[PDB]
Amino acid sequence: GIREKIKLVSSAGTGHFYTTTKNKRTKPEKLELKKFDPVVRQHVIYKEAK
Amino acid sequence: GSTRNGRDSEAKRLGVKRFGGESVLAGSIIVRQRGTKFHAGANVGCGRDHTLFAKADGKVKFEVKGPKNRKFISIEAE
Amino acid sequence: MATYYSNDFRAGLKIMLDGEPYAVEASEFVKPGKGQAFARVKLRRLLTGTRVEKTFKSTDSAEGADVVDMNLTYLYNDGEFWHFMNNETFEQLS
Amino acid sequence: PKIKTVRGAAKRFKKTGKGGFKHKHANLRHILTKKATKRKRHLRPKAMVSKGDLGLVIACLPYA
RNA sequence: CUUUAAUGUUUGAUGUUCUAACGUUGACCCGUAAUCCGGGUUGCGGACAGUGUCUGGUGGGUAGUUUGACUGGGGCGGUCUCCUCCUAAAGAGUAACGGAGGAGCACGAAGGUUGGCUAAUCCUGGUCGGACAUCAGGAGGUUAGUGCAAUGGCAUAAGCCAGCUUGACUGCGAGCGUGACGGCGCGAGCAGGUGCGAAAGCAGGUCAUAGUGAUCCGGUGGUUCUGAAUGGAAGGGCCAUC
RNA sequence: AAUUCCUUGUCGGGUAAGUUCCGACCUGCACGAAUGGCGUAAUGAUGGCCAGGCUGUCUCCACCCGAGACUCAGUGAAAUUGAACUCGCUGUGAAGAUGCAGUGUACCCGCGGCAAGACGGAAAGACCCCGUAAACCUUUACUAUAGCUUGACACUGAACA
RNA sequence: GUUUAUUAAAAACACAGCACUGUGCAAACACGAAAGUGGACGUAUACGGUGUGACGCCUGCCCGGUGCCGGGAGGUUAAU
RNA sequence: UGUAACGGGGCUAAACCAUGCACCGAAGCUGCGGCAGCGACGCUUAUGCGUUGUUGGGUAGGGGAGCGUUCUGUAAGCCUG
RNA sequence: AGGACCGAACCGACUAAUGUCGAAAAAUUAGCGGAUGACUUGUGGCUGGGGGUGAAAGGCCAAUCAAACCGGGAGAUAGCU
RNA sequence: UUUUGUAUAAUGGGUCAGCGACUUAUAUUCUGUAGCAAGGUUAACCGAAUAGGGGAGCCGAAGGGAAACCGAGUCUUAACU
RNA sequence: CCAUAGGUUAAUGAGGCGAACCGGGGGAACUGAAACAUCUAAGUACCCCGAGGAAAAGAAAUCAACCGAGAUUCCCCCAG
Repeated sequence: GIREKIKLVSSAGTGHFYTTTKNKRTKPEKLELKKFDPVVRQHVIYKEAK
Repeated sequence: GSTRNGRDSEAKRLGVKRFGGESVLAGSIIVRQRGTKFHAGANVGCGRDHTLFAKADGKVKFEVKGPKNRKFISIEAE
Repeated sequence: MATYYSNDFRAGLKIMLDGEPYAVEASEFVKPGKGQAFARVKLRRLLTGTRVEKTFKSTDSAEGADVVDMNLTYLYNDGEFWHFMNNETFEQLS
Repeated sequence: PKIKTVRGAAKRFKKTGKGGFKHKHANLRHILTKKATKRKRHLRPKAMVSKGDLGLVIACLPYA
């Protein structure tokens, strides 16, 4: 409900995305996770989008 | 008048599926249980639901070890 | 979505019908043999609030409002508007 | 008159080479982000219609 | 922004004048022996009214319809999916408007790993300081804790703390568990790529069990897989998702 | 109270005795002023109550007169009906027995009467529930629509401000 | 006076009166896709609707709600 | 409504308990005769048997095997004043 | 003079009994109300099915009325007997 | 007949005779059966016509995949133990 | 005023009936959707007009696939 859902978009050339949740009104700094990109087959940084 | 109860749940079907000396093919669930009532022993894995799954097509055998006497589940290899 | 039925709400449950928010002040829920149920609801207008009297049936009634009445601190005036601050979370309000 | 096919079942099943039927699993159209990717791997390929509800599929599509 | 004036301003907003559309249920004349109709003049209205199409409003005037089920008759009241315990008769399962409680989440750390640590409550002594804060010692033993109800579990801790961290990873998955079915659960291992650790190893979320909804229709991103003569595209499909 | 629940309110009148009637009080569950309030002569096959006269209404029925009923001659229906050689009782039993069990009683068959029973006859219960039944009716139910109403284009033009 | 022909004749309906309201006449309104008719060969002392119901004394306060009437600054809003 | 709380008569055992043998009692069981299904078999056969083993209550319901009726061919045949 | 009065015809339908496989699918008998009027009656017109008409009862519209009758869609549909 | 259960005082039938309720069409699947057999069979139509022509077609011998595409393999996947 | 409008007279034609088929104008609802409103039933029933022995359609501003086919109607496939 409160904890809305965001979209971690890959910082590689492709548009693979992970989707997840984040409570924005308590910790509003963006997520800078480092996840596996199955298009590049590498482990590049992901970044929050809507 | 009225009532406030009448609510329960889908019975989870727990307990032991494969008993004592009864050959189990690897990966076969043996005990489906809430916590670690039965602990994993030789050749038997423990899942994320404390379901002790077999790991080697063999027998079963329960025991009691250490200084806590916890039924333990091993796997004789046949 | 927060839909309400008229046999449910007690008092203070803020409802939203006909483009305006309403506070319920009180409601008397009656139903008589060989009739259906109705709740003679003593509402309160919220934007232009004098009073309003609606006698709802048992069905239906209205959606609720985002209607938070929290403590704000008056601290500022400029032209027209009047700014406020929460002493719990420090969010702006105009 | 010849039997008319239920057209909605025609778009959801397909005959395999020994009489069975294949169907797409039914949980993978929306609220997916609360599902684990273990469920969103096993629901992705095609399934086979079970022995119980196989007679209801044969009756509602006779030509396929 | 807020005023002022010039121009091409897009123009609408109304407001007199006119007669030729139009109206006349005003007079006269003729069809005509006819308080109908038509024509002929004249007067008064007059681009209004009225009508057609499109359109917003109002519209029980009128029409088609809906108005749930369980229920110790029905109405009323309560309840409807999920999780925990009992009833449940020591495998599983098991009903009642049987007896009790909870959920419609939270968390980027409260997840992963490595390294350490051990509670509750009384007791005495001690500045402010008390029944109770912090300090010290003892008794005590997990009566504590476990993000949240209950049960099972927990010292190798799953409980407490600190560092590094993103395995809360993609493709699969032998084998079972459990449902009439849709489905749901567990899962060693395999490939790719990472994290932590000297390493052995662990890690595809959290102590487990609630925290949730099928299809259809549609939205966004990706992928030339199709693309109604052909070339594109549109629209479909697949994949990720809402 | 055409309105009052409690309630036959309490008080007074009437009666030997009055839950009704009449007067009054006011604690009006829940009167009330044109969905009219309160009076009101007259009128009413109007509602309640009391009195005189009157009586078989009644105590409590008696008798008489006619028409049926009854017998006889003639004509000649009907509802009804599984079949019946169609008793009482106590029990049992789909839980109220002519039919079962135990038992008692009863010669065969009419006729006039009376209706306690045959869950007697008539009417596929109207009450109650049920059907994803039907009809009408209501409205701030849902979706439409006639009618009313607004503006644009058309019929529809000419002059200036 | 009228009423449920065939279980209800009443306290119901009607009524003269009263008041509100619509209607300026090609009237409101009704019937009708429309023509046309009724209203009415009438014209506000007239007609339609609605409530009340002879007469006597009367008819109190409330415009928040809903309808109605009036107003147009502003906001919202259709076709085009 | 009528005894009406052994079924009734009636019983002081014809009641109760113990122990003992007799007998009654079912469509059970056995005997004797027939019938049908199914499974085995031997040796036969177009399948039967001294055989043998067993089986045969039945609603909803499934399976099997038939009878009879009218009409068409066999049939201008056959039966029949 | 009068929706004045008493009361026959005419019109009605208040009470009671009888009748309720009736004499009659609503009548008879004994009483009862209006009876110069918002009266009654004869003849002939007119208004129609979601329509008429209605001093209003949802009454009446051919012994039918909360939507007539007839024919058709039509063997509507019936998870019920 | 309906039922948990009917002598039931639950339904139904006065009786008799006649009539009165699982059909027909076209598709589809399994069972039997007959034909031919990696083949089988035609539909309209033509026809001196329940013959013979007519192979238009239909099902089957090949699957996998959403599809392109590939083929005794194919899909999944960057690749399959 | 010419002329038209109207009147007259003649000539010729139609009018009405009819079972089905046939083209047009208007057009349901029950039902099915296990309720219902989109939808179905169904352009069905039904109503009205119009002709013929048949009627309507009919000589590509038709399809096709880059090769081609040659008006319309009807039957069998494609094809549930």
